[PDB]
This record gives sequence, structure tokens and C-alpha cells, in this order.
Amino acid sequence: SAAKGTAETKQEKSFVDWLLGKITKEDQFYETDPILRGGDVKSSGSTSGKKGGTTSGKKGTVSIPSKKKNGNGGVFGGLFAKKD
Repeated sequence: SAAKGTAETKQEKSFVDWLLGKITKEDQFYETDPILRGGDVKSSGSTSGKKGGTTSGKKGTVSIPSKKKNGNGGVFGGLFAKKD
């Protein structure tokens, strides 16, 4: 008892479109939650300490050989490698 009709239809150009959007969230991608400053009181971030025991390790100008006399040797590769 029916055939065809008005399937395509949608006209929302009023304040209601924006108003109703406030009730149904209608958010985009705001995660920071800009309510005032950020919504995070936090506490701290410096309880640990490494101290400056040493002030010199690998300059990269006078330390290194700047030529590498060795290199032909090496059976595995991770035998004389340092990376503490």
C-alpha cells in the first residue's frame, strides 16, 4: 500500500541544532576537558634524584679516535660492545 517517497530529507539550520547538541554531547575530540585551566591539580614530579656525580663522559671530538683504526676484526659483533 505504498511506493517510493521522500527518503532524502534533513534541514537543521536553527539554534536548536546547536542547543540540542549541548544536551547530546555532540563533542568533537576534546579530551583535555577545557573547564578552566585544564582540570588537573597534579601533585609533584621530582621525588627521585640522579645527582651530578660526573661531568664528563663522551665529548665526541677529542675522545673518539676520529678514524677508527680497528674494524676488520669481529667474530660476533656484541662482544666488545658497551651500552650499560
